[PDB]
Amino acid sequence: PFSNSHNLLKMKYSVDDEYPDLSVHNNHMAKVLTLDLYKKLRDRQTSSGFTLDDVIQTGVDNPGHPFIMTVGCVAGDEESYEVFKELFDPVIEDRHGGYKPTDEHKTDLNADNLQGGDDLDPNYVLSSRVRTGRSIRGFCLPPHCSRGERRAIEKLSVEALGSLGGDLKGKYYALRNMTDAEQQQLIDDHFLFDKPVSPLLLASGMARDWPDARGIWHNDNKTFLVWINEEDHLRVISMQKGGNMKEVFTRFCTGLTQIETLFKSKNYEFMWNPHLGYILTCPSNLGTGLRAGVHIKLPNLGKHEKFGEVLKRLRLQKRGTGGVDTAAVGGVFDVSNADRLGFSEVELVQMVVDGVKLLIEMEKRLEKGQSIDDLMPAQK
Amino acid sequence: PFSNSHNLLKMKYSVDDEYPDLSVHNNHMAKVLTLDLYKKLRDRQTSSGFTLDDVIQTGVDNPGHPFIMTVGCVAGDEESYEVFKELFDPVIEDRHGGYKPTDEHKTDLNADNLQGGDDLDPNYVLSSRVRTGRSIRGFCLPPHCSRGERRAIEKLSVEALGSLGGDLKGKYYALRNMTDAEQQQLIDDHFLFDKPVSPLLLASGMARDWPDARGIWHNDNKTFLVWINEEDHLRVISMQKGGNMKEVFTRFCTGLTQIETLFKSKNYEFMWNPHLGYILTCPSNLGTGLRAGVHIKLPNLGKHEKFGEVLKRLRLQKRGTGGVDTAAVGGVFDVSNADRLGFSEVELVQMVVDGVKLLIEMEKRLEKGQSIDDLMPAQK
Repeated sequence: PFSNSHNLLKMKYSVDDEYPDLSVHNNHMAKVLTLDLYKKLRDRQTSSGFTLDDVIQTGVDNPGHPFIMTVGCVAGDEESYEVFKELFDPVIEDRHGGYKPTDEHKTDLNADNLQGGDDLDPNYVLSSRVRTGRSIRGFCLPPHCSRGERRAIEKLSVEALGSLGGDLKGKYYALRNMTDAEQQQLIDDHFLFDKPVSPLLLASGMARDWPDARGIWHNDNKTFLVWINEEDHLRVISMQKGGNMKEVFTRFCTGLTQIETLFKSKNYEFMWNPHLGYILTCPSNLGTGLRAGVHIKLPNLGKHEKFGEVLKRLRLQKRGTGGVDTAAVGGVFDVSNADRLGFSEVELVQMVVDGVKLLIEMEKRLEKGQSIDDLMPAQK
Repeated sequence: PFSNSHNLLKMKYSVDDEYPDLSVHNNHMAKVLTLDLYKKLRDRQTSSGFTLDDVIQTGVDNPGHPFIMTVGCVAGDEESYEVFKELFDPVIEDRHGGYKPTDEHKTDLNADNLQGGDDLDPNYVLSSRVRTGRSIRGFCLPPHCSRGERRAIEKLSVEALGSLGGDLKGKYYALRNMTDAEQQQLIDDHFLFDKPVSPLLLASGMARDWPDARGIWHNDNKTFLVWINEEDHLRVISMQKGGNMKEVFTRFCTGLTQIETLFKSKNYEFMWNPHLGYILTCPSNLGTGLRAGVHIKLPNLGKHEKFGEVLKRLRLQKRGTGGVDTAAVGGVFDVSNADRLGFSEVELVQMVVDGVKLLIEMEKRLEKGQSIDDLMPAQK
């Protein structure tokens, strides 16, 4: 990243002179990078000038921990995954549960294929959401994109979003000219994003020129949200209070379809291929880039010795909730699908719907002091 | 290859597509950059690939505060100051009090030319120090330097330093394998440096690969210190408890002279020219790159209405450092010269010696309830 991407004097130094010191590192890149791989790939560049050193810098700078391995590398453009496939393919295989170079990724954004999920118990599920990321083909990704590229992405995106109507009619809020009131309102809405503070992001060069060409779009109904030029070109989020995951996913799918159609009318499309699905900056987000989740009240499961194992069997994961600061919130979890690549969007939301229903059944048993042993699911 | 393909991508965008949005910025770079200048210069690159976008990136990312001015640009190699002179010359002129493109900077590292300064009252001066930075010619500067360059600098520096003897015999401590006890003791001495946290530095890319090829060298007396590969290739520091600034500067001068001679024996030299003096990453540090200062107890003068004006007249600056349990926050200041370029090293240390002597005289008056108006210095 930064100027060093194109420090021409690297050519006079050897593989041994330039190879990073990854001796205290615990990230996927560092697990894969070898002296021979560095030798083979250090003289290659994508058409936009992205290099191996650019790919790996964040994992050089951020050793990571063993508790939850970080990827340690980024793509700078679409070509990155091809030009540096000898590094990315094993990283992807390790990060995505054995996903091999020969495997196929199926996309499925036909919400009609989702079964049920219109009725997650709202006594437990406070809110439902489905998010993903997209990249616009022909532009570099945020670690590498120029101010010019970023501005072009914002202009195309704003124009497409300004063409949505009906339930998806909305408004754009550029970060650069945001008023205080507007900022506080987006904060109230849980729609604002800030300059990144993660050293994993910052080390990749993605936060350059902040806040130039960054913005927030949302529909008037505040159920469809788009972030422009943050971690990826687009982040798209559908949400609703309550338990109707089916309606949230239906909106998600028709909004992405409508947006894509509008881009296509201007000769733009998303980065996608049948191996990696949708292309994004971080290898962890490939395939679907989809996180479908619920904010759910599970105070008894939360304390249960088997909760982590149940989530794993269901291919789900948890985090706490977070929007703005205030005070502790007892037994409420953000539960979402764990997988991203090698499962379609429909399959992922199906796993959340089916899994959350079982979690609620278990929570109800625990409320009564009943065992949940018989409800332990088989591994999915 | 090793080409600067991304700059060619940017040249396919228009000048105004790529021109940074500096409408809220308070830094020297932003005061000078114009669309026309950007047009003329944006197609250039140094022999290491460094571009105008590379020079200005930190100043785009850090608009600064409307009060204190930041420089907002960096050099990436020696050539940067010439290849982008149309940007750096006006920045330098504004930052350094009218220093013109035609002016000459004189170096003077003959400690015998300092008059007095051997006994600043140690009842007041707790410690005295003289610091500078140096770059080694033939290597890129920290924003840009590759791992290989950085390692080469480390190696050549350690070799030179290992040849110092007598009062300057010392030892090198690389950050990557500093034992905890070692680092606690370097903490104990105020000798350690950490990964930078300044957004001005981080936005320039200088913190890449931390802590690879960074380290500290110091003699056994804990009076001569060299930091390697931090903000500049070398930062050289001479320090003593007490007020014998003359001793401190004498050691500083012969240390620099001895290190330079040893580098020359291996056909390396410091980056220098007769207009900018010693070349360093930040334009604020050119000429001498020198900061001579004392940690001094001035409880009375600290709280006087005129303190600020006295320091200004003396061309000094303060910062509020703290003492052990006896001094602590307690009227203790770090007082140093404000000038860097167009003044020699001897001339700067002389201003510190003479100005601290007068400050102590004023404090002694104030301790007795006496007036200090007749001690007000004329403007230097």
